[PDB]
Amino acid sequence: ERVGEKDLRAALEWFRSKGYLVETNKEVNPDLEITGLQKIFDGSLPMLFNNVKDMPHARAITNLFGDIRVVEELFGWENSLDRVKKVARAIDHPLKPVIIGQDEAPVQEEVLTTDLDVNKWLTAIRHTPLETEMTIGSGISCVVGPYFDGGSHIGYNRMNFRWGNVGTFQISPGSHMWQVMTEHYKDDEPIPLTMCFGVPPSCTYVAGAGFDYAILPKGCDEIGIAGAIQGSPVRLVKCRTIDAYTLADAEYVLEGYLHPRDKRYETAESEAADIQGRFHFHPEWAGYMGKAYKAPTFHVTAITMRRRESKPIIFPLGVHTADDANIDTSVRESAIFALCERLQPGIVQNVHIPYCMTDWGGCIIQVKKRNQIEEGWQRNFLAAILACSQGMRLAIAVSEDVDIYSMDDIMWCLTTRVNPQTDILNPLPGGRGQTFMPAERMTSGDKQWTASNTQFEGGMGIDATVPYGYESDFHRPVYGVDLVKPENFFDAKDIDKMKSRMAGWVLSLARTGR
Amino acid sequence: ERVGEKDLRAALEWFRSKGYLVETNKEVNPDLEITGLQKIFDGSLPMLFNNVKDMPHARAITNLFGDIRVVEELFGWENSLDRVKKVARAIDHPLKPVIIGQDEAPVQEEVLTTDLDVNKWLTAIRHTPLETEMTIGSGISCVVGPYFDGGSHIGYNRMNFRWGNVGTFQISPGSHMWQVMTEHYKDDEPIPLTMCFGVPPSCTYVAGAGFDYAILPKGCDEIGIAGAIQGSPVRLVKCRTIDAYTLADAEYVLEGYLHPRDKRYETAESEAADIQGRFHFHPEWAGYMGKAYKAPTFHVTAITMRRRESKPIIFPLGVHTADDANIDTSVRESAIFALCERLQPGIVQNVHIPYCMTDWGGCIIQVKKRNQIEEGWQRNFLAAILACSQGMRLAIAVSEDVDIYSMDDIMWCLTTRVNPQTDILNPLPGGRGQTFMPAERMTSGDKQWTASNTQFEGGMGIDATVPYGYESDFHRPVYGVDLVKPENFFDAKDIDKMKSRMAGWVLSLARTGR
Ligand SMILES: CC(C)(COP(=O)(O)OP(=O)(O)OC[C@H]1O[C@@H](n2cnc3c(N)ncnc32)[C@H](O)[C@@H]1OP(=O)(O)O)[C@@H](O)C(=O)NCCC(=O)NCCSC(=O)c1ccccc1
Ligand SMILES: CC(C)(COP(=O)(O)OP(=O)(O)OC[C@H]1O[C@@H](n2cnc3c(N)ncnc32)[C@H](O)[C@@H]1OP(=O)(O)O)[C@@H](O)C(=O)NCCC(=O)NCCSC(=O)c1ccccc1
Ligand SMILES: [Ca+2]
Ligand SMILES: [Ca+2]
Ligand SMILES: [Fe+3]
Ligand SMILES: [Fe+3]
Ligand SMILES: [Fe+3]
Ligand SMILES: [Fe+3]
Ligand SMILES: [K+]
Ligand SMILES: [K+]
Repeated sequence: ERVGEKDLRAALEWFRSKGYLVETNKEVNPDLEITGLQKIFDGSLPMLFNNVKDMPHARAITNLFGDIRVVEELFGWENSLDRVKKVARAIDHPLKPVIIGQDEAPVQEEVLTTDLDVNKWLTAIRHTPLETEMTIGSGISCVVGPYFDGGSHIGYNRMNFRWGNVGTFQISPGSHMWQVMTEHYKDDEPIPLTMCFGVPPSCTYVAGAGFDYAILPKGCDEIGIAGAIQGSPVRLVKCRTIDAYTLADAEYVLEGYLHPRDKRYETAESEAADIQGRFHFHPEWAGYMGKAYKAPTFHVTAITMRRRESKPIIFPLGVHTADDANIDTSVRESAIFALCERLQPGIVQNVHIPYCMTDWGGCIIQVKKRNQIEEGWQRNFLAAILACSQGMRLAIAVSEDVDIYSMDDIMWCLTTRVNPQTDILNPLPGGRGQTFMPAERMTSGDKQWTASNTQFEGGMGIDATVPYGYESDFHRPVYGVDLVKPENFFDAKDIDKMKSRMAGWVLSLARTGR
Repeated sequence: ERVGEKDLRAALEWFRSKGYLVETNKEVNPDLEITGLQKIFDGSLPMLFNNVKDMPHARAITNLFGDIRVVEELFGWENSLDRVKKVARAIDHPLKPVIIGQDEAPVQEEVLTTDLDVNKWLTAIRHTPLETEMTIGSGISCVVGPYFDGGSHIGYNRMNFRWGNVGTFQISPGSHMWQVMTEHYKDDEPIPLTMCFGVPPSCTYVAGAGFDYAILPKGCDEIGIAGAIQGSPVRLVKCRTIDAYTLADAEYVLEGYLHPRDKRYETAESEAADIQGRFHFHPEWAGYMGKAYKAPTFHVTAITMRRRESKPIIFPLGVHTADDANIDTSVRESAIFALCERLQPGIVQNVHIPYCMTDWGGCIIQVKKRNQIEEGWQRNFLAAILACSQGMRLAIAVSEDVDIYSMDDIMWCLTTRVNPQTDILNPLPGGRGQTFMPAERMTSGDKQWTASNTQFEGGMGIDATVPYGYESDFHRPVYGVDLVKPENFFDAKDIDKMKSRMAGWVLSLARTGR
């Protein structure tokens, strides 16, 4: 039980071989140093901390998915478009996970069944100095089998263990865990599930997915999609205590039960005066400071991990980082692409969810109309995307002469290609939204800022595409950037001196010439 | 007549002293090489071409205003906010221009009164290979005195001299030249004006202004604003033939008359079949390929210039460059700031028109609400900006915790802070727009794409501001980027290796920590 063929340690070895690994040996605080160093180097190389404060048996990795280029190099993709198409193909073709014995799983070298103090072994962090609680935000849930209709689910859930071996368990309403909890709410037996830590990067990648249930409904095989992404099946193992399955190649696994009707407060102040949605609880995906709520409790029965002499790795990450944004929006991009290809194939060329929009709030699709009969399909695509995403606030459709990765080019399409009377779609006013957007706090009024009181404004679908047959009038003004060579006119020093000053939309426009 | 104290040559000497000047000696074509080399190095250092093809007496400068940092260093401003405030102050305090004699003006060393072939002396360029005509797009008009109500006007006008000494003269409807032409349309005497070339950079800066006539109405002193910007009065000189005044420190001056009722076609193909708004005429400010129209004719009576042995400099520039964008939108930014400060002072903090939006299509203002009584002033500001700009299509108001120079941060505010039911303003449907936007071609139908047939959709004012009293719920999630020092944990090599991979919104977020 010491090999994990494709896991976090092999990924660290590949990162060290490629030269992408930044590793230090100095003792780092989980309090306001890991997330601070992650935000200082946001969207960059992975950082490995060998020594963690008050965690003598644990290492810590961060910014693992921060640069999307090294992630695409890890999984063998050339660019983001190839990544989107390959992960859509992997969604439609899962690899069924294999079950190995309880003696070759590396996560079951040490099995703690007593003295269950989760905060002693797992590294809880604080993100900002405005917080009061150190929370565990590193684990993915793992529901395999009868509670997920014979499929499998992996996904992140934040936990605050402020009762020793009992901690809160934050569930987004509408998610797979919400659907499992809603089905088994009125039950006597609690839901058995495991929280896995230091998982293979494919499992992190698929655990980022969410609110894409027209493509990945309840009963799908998310671990199958992770196995299809890494190109080999993800190994499972039966738990020691509960009746479930874990990722065998993880670094830590918490086994236990979820009690849905046992709801407790996440912080001490919101418990002190009984108010959800007011007190600060570590910044959220929307790009604002989060709020503390009531949440069901996760009753840990066993802590299994690797050997503490091997120093198992945990992956703590801040929420408003490019790390967290890549983790969610990559597989959500390919799911949106899959839905638009299902509705009408051959029209959508590329789907991109930038860091700027949010995890769950926005997307940009790029359509190409081949004839007059395909005119109008972008409005079907925008309405279907906004309806099938639960609280996406802004979907933008652009034409094929646009750089989809530049927000300056998107703003140019918003300025020049949008009729404000006809091209703004508000499809579903009064539907379901995401309560973590404070624009829905503005609709709750003086009631409690919970999901029961918010009112969705309906989303915003912006059709910034060129009408068919008007491609000559909306033609983009390509210059002669390949008809002239600057090496004739200037030397190397003038050329790189002028090239060092360019940044952004000029860098996008100088490649394309438009 | 050989000194111009603040002019283009002194600016070139200062650029060479600062090391910002890139100069070559190889013979460059005005056909598809100058604009190509400008787009290859878009938004960068100035380029000086000593040898121009078929122009043995002329030098050519380009990308002079391409980097806004070297422009702010030239005029003595620290950042863009200081530039906006100082140019607003200079707008409210002009320096009256001085008139010097006809023998100390350096632009009147050589006075050609016969053999007036404008294309022989002035460099006409072609931008894209899709064009057929080589046009002159380097000169600014100069109307001083009785035709501009005792004030002065400077502004660019494109000209195509396809009749020897008679060329077209493109006037935007609504502009100062349009107001002068509209007042003197039914007159027998033509309007006398001069086209000045190679002007001081302050005159280029103020000549970029347009459609800001609540702040700079007809009868204002635009040359006074140029003198206030450079800090010394701009010298004028009486013309040799016509009854007007020119910029004395220019490099070339065309003297002549504008005939408003003598309208001719700009290209040969649109003249060949009598259609405005269809055939390609060198890309425009909207970011599309332009169209050819009918335009009044400029009848050149005299060409005055510097000594041809001194090789006078002309400034040809492509239209969809950061050069052209800085030239217009800088003074238009300060004019929008001045209007918002006039309506209610102390609320607008910063105004920015990025390259991405357009010259005349968009702006971003940044407001700060000090109390509850100032809530709602951003909607007055958006409506006033959209009404007083003639065809601005998209105005966005953001709060003060936003980086106004990052379009990713603006897109984040569009995703998270806009109610699509209440925060989208469409103030003036059916007003006046700009015909060069093809979104107004979509409203002309099968009539002619002219300004007489377009129908404005009304503009789009987006209130992406935080409501007052909800700053705690919309609080931005500042991390500890100054509580931890990366020099402790890593060496220099790991630090700059990680810093070299960051670009864009991560660069904006890693300074601020949010
Ligand atoms: C939505 C709840 C849970 C509603 O609680 P409250 O309003 O306080 O109301 P109650 O709790 O009292 O229950 C009401 C009554 O209805 C019943 N009933 C309830 N549920 C069920 C059910 N499932 N099934 C069946 N029935 C159910 C039940 O009978 C109950 O009555 P009892 O209990 O029997 O007396 C609220 O706590 C909340 O706002 N949570 C936060 C929402 C959120 O957005 N989390 C996002 C995290 S993602 C983010 O971290 C992230 C994302 C990406 C990257 C990074 C980060
Ligand atoms: C707007 C016009 C000029 C209208 O012409 P048409 O539709 O063909 O119609 P007509 O010409 O036949 O005249 C109609 C009748 O009305 C009368 N009348 C007319 N005018 C006046 C008057 N002023 N005053 C009084 N009356 C006037 C007159 O009586 C006339 O009848 P007649 O003539 O007596 O029989 C059109 O040619 C056009 O679309 N131009 C392009 C517009 C444009 O946007 N240019 C933008 C350039 S900026 C860009 O380059 C840039 C910006 C930043 C950076 C970089 C680059
Ligand atoms: Ca993404
Ligand atoms: Ca600008
Ligand atoms: Fe799931
Ligand atoms: Fe459109
Ligand atoms: Fe003017
Ligand atoms: Fe708002
Ligand atoms: K998931
Ligand atoms: K002007």
